[PDB]
Amino acid sequence: KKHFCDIRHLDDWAKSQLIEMLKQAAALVITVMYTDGSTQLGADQTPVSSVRGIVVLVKRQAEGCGPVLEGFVSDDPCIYIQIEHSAIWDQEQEAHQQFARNVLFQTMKCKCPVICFNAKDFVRIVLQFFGNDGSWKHVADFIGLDPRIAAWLIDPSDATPSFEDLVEKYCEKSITVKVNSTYGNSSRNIVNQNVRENLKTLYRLTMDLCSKLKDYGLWQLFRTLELPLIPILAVMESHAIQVNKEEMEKTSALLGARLKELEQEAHFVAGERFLITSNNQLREILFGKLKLHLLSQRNSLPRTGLQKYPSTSEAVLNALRDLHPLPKIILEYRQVHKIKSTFVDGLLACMKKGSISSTWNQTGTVTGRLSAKHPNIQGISKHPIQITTPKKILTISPRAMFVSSKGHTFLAADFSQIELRILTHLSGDPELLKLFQRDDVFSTLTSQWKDVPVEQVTHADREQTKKVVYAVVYGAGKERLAACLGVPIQEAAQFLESFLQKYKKIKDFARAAIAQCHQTGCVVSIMGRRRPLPRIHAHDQQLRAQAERQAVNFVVQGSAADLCKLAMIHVFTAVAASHTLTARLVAQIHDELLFEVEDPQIPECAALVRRTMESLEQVQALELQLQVPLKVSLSAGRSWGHLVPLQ
DNA sequence: ACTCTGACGCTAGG
DNA sequence: CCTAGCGTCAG
Repeated sequence: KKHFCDIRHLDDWAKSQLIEMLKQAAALVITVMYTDGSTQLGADQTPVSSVRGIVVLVKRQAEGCGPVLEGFVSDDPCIYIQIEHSAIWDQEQEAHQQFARNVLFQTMKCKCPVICFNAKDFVRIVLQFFGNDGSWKHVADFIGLDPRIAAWLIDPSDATPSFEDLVEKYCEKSITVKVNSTYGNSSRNIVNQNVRENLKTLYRLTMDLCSKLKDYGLWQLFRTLELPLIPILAVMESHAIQVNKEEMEKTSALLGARLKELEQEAHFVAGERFLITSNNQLREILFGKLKLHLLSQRNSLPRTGLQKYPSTSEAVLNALRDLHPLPKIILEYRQVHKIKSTFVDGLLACMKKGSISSTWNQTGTVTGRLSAKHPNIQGISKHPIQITTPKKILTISPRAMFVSSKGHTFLAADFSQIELRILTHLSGDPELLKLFQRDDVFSTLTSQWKDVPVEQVTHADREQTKKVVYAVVYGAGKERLAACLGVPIQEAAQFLESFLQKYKKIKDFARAAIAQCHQTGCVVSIMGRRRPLPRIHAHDQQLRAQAERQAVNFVVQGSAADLCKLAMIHVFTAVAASHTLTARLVAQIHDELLFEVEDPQIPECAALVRRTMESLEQVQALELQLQVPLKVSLSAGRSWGHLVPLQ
């Protein structure tokens, strides 16, 4: 009515008054309206249509004086800002765009609370709307209150609740919302009225969720760590990483050829034509037909079976690699198929315009880690794999596909052995704490443990030490460890308990974490992220033990996640305030930050990055203090696959 | 013919 | 331990 305004049609004095209102507002409540018109308020999770505009409820008083008559608007008014392009571009569109950008920037820099249901989407839309006028540094300081993220911090198990869900759950009480109205199942007036009402309700819900966050002790985490990350993710989604289409296209062909060769060999040695991609048929061949479990390697496999017959898993197959020529073939086939199918064919399916951009999910996991999708840049092969060309030696690197846009170079910052250091901090183990006080830590760990001083003793042990380290880090077991490393259950158990009896504190830390869980009913990371595990109270001992394992794992994994997010935020903030530095965060591989930076700026930024990241050891606030320093490894290069170390 | 869905399995990243 | 993504297969 008078509560809904198109800012294009405001008189200019009213435009000025509007800007002043946005400056003096108590709270801003924002949702994105699509062409339906639907909203971020549900229940559709991904809009099949595109963005029409942004609706902003301007609250002149926040629930948690004196009358004002503005006269061009009522109290409290909803303003509408058109994002969508028109059919014809001209000067008037330029003008409209100018005022719109001014308003949206006022939304970005305002001193009041800004509540948006999905904040990253909104920030991204605004970021693309600014275009030329603005850079990513404009939105760096934006803090939206995202109720979804709050509800995620409370109950991490459910990643994607709708708005109507959250209202029912955390809103007290009896509030009904109609979020489903669109043009064509109803009028505008209905859509708009419901938008206003639902925006008010959104404010209510957000405030409730904030207080609950304060109750559960999650507030400082929410504000300090989760919220400042939103514009960072939005910026990463607003930038595309160039990739080679030509190269992939070829390689795909090559890998296809090799795959057929391998399929032919497999059918040859198996003694029949089966489905090379079917694990069931291979399961029947290896075991029902060739009967290899029964043969020399009996009980090498997990049991005579996991059930009747063992699995086709790489452990089982590696146990059989001497018995028959098939397992090796299946393995190489799996490797090549993985690379081609996912790292090339799928990466070709993602790209637009010589480049790809991953979608980031903050509420994605229960450990507090980020997840990346379509394509998952966190799951890209680290080590280049070698194949024998069909028709010389052929080398293939998936990470070599991602190249910087000259003139720019990639700058990668890795947290060295961060899980182990977090574990040291938590356990407070004397020997591990002695270990870090610089040069190739895992080797020195291998020596200190094995009491063998070999300068760089066996690489295989370097791998064994790592494998048992992670066997205990993600806890725990004799069986699973055994599966990782190629040795029998007893040997794995002895390796494990040797390690745990060399460092006593770790067992004590684990026991303490389990004790905490059962007591509270959840477990807590360093910065206060909580992982509820009700099955810790379960009478079933398998469930109980599983909950214990999860409890032990979440402390380490979640703490590492906290530190990575913190580093992300601190570096982003550090760069965002520079006269000079253009370095842009491109992606985060969990413990590795990947930047694209201007070629000349390399020494200046690499300084800033390492300085910023290493100082994360001591920070207030929160009362964060680490028992062990954080070593940061820097590298640079024109391609992601090839990065030459720096300093 | 065609496309979905959901249970199950493997492997890469950490 | 926990992700994304690629497979089969039956309905």
